[PDB]
Amino acid sequence: MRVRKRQSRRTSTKLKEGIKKKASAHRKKEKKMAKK
Amino acid sequence: ASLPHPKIVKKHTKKFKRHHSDRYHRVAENWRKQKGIDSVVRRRFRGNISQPKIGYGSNKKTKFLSPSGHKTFLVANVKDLETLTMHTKTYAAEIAHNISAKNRVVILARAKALGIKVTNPKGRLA
Amino acid sequence: SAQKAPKWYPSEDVAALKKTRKAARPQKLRASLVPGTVLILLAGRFRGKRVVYLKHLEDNTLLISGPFKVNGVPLRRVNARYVIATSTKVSVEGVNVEKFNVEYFAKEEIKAERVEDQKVVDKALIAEIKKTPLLKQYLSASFSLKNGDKPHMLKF
Amino acid sequence: AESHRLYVKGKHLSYQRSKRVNNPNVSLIKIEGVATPQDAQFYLGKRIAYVYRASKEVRGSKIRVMWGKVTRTHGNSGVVRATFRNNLPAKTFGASVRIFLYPSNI
Amino acid sequence: VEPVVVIDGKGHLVGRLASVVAKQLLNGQKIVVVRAEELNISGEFFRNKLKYHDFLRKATAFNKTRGPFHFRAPSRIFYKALRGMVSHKTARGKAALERLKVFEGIPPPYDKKKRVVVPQALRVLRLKPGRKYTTLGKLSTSVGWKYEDVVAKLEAKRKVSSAEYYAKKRAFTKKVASANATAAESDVAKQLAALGY
RNA sequence: UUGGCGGAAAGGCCUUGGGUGCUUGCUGGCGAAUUGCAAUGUCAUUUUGCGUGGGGAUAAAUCAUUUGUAUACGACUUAGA
RNA sequence: GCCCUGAAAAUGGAUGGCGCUCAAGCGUGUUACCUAUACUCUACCGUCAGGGUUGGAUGCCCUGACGAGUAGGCAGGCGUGGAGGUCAGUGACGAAGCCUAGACCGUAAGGUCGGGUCGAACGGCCUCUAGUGCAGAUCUUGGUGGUAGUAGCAAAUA
RNA sequence: AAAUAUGUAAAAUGAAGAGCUUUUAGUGGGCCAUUUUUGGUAAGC
RNA sequence: GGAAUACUGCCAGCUGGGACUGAGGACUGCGACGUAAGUCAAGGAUGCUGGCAUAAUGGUUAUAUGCCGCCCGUCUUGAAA
Repeated sequence: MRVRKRQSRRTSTKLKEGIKKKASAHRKKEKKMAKK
Repeated sequence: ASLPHPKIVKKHTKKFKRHHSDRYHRVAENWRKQKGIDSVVRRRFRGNISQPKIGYGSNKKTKFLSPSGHKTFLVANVKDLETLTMHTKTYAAEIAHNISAKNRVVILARAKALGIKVTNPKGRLA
Repeated sequence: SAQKAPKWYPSEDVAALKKTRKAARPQKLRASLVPGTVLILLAGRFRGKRVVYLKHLEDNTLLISGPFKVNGVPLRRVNARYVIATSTKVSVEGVNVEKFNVEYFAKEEIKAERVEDQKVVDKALIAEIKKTPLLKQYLSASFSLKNGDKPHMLKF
Repeated sequence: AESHRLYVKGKHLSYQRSKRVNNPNVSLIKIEGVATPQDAQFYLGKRIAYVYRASKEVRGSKIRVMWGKVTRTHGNSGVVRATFRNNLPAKTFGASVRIFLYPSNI
Repeated sequence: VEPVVVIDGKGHLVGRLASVVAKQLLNGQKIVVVRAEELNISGEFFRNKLKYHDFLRKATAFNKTRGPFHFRAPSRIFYKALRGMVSHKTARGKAALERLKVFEGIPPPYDKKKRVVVPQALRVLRLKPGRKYTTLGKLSTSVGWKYEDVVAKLEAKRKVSSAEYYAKKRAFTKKVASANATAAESDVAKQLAALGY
């Protein structure tokens, strides 16, 4: 019954904003490759 | 018995004390504006001291009035006192701090004769 | 001089007030206040007493009586906003309360005029009260709120 | 009788507030037996007293009163807003207040 | 409306009861919770035990006597759930927590007082049938509480005495009901029934 | 006052007998006013003192000295009418 | 569609916490409710603007709208040393200064009064003039704290 | 041929200040994002 | 075949409770009701009544409680450290 560590669901601001930037870049590349 | 006046409202009775005057003895309470570009007091962040401004200015009808409804006029002698002879509903006399006791008694008698209110009739009274 | 005289002084002419458009029209009581109604006093030295409402005075007060012999509340005036008007009523046809007014209650021991007027009014009030059962006991009793009583839902 | 009460019991809950700023000029009052704003409408304008005790006797009494009135309803559960002549102290959160039946419209 | 409210904690969901108690205490009501060993938690016993073991592993590394104190008793588990819902580091929160008592079983003097329930926290009224749930006594004993048997024996003794009291009360109630049934035909009975009593 | 019962934190529950009051179960007779048209309009219970009359019981600990199963100092542990 | 797997280490910890399971989760619909220096209405302060004013005009009256701010710009004020004029100003029956759990005026710079202490000078107004206003400069000079009755006064045999 | 998206010239809506000539101060970096576009990477770009 | 009701909208329809405000200060205006006299809710609050007259209201101060509030200045870079 050695319960192991559990991953935190508390989201960090750095990760949240990085994910926002990743999504924006993903959409822009989707548009460009759909054009190509 | 002064002229009738509206009830006197003070918008800010608390003294405007300088920032950190409580913290440092070398900083007096006399109001000074903070001039640093990063001053949170200057930038008006929440929870800091209030600062003097014209909006706090008092109503022009009840400005300078005592609760009795008179403006204070400093008198040094009977000639100064007699200037208020006609304006006894608007002005009350305050005897100057440096008048002697024997001149204060004369001034008080003259003011009582003229029906002039005196703001400090108890100074230097035996 | 300690202070230089001002070159201008405010005038001492006490100007008169303007003509005011505020007439004093007679008070309109709520519907539940009709003479003969039993009403519960909500404040004063007689708070909780159940008295009888006689007539509406000129200073907008209400003339009430216990009657004094039933519960010890004399001929008095009360404010209408400090009572609860109950649904029980008694006829006041045989009661003559046209001699009671603000000058009657002017204050400026206990006066014999008030004693005798109390007796006279109590006579007819008692005669009318003795018609319906338990009403005298009701007037003798005092009112209070019990545990669980909800005044917004109680019918008075 | 054993009851002489001519008032309704209430509790002083808190000041009017947002999540992070309170307004001490308004008190929220929970009146016993009142569970909806419609019922709370009965008590609007009624006088309310906070009655407390002090060691020092003042003008022939050790009992002191803070007076106020019920102004409007608050929320969906019968809480009311009240205003007192002097704002109620904050230590009285959870203390008892008296809501009188006057000025009466019944 | 009572000066003290005694809640029988049996068959209540821990968090909903804790929320109710916290609001009542903050609003100024004295509360005594009895039978904390009979409180319920929704979810499987293994799941709630896992959550407690996570709590158990949390501790201050350089000095364990400083870290979170893991209380094992059911009354203390409930108290923890309540203190989490009070602002306990303020004077107002401390005064609120001073208005609460929590017990295992029903000791004196509360064993002869009326016990109430909190319907918005009752398992039978809240949980959907078929949902697994956990009992606080079993959870506490599995994590290290050592008085489950003593409390059970004392509660059995209390139930025996309470059953005797209820038998006597039932007899007296029957006698009084008969005495009132013989008076249903009187004039006062008719008048009271006309008035609704 | 009789007789029980309760140890979970019992400190409370029940019962016996006599005395003493009240009783709104029913009918009567006197009082209330002037707090002046509201003002908590003062009725609860914690503690601490002082005065009376009703009783009760007549110690220790510490320092200082002393031991070393103890000991940086404290502390600890022994002994001494 | 929801659910499980779809890899992740190393002090004890995080949907913010408690906790929540016909939710206090997810999708959706309908209402009610809470509260910003925002919006509406009112009072008051100031700025600006537009009307009127031959009977303090640097004013007075009426009306309307506005009010964030670094550099910078413009204006109105507060305080200090000394100079010309004036108040035939204050004063040993107490000037100045200092202290004050006391009082009042001003949005403020500041001003005024009472009480105490004290002992010889000092102010209001109109003007002139400048060595004229401090929290900082590892600022200058002087004074004084905490550290602290702490470190230490254990070579030289006694 | 409805207009995504800019110019010229003349109806809508709004506006009490506009044009010219002399003058004076401070200023002389950029970071983040949307949109379009050209060139790219395993992917970022 | 005949209605009713719902829903949405309109009323220069009626009526009850609550809260905040009372700026201005002779008259002048626009109206309303009246044969008129005049009255009115029509260019901003008046009437009646009570208690107290002092620490009662209020000020100041010390604290307590609820919420809020990071230590100032300089200097750098968008910016922060």
